Amino acid sequence: HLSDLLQQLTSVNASKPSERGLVRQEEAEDPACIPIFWVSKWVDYSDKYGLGYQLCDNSVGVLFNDSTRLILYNDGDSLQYIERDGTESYLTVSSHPNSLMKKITLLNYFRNYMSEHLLKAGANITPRELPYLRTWFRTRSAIILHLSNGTVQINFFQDHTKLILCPLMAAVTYINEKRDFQTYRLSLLEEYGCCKELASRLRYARTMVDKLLSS
Repeated sequence: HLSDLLQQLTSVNASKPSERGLVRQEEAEDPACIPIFWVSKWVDYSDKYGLGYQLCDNSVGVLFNDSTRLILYNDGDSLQYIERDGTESYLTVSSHPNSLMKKITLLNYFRNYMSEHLLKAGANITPRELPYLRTWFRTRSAIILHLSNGTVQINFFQDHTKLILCPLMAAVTYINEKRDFQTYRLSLLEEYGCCKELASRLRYARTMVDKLLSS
């Protein structure tokens, strides 16, 4: 899915989408393609444990420093443990192995923090009709998050803009400075252009996706 994403982005960036005689970004807006999942909160505690996050359906997840993941579903009981090599086990809180009690405890600590203390990104948006965090890194400018369903999210720290890239829909959601959420089909930005702000963010995305590919 990453290879596809990189190709979609390269293709948009090659068409010089901000350099058209008239840019019609609004023509590319596609509400069909609004994603199902995105990361609405996150906490990096990789100094000790890992990266905690919440997805827009209120499921919570941790990627542990040992590259394993534990996910609590929005029902508050179902878990999925994903091992370093991707192997999945389905469990519950009411009846878990004791071997996972540490990780479930940690999971509850992230859950309570995120619930007590953080704002839900895209909270006004209805997603369209569960993945885990494959990986993440932070640059000086942003945090990049790569989900197991192929989605890449990027959150830029200074201005608080976010991009959500989905290679399945070949679509991008931009959350701008005023907290407006607009979703675009990549093939139509290729046709009708976009503003320099979005075009700049997409050039950066292209770059971050080639970092994800060499790791």
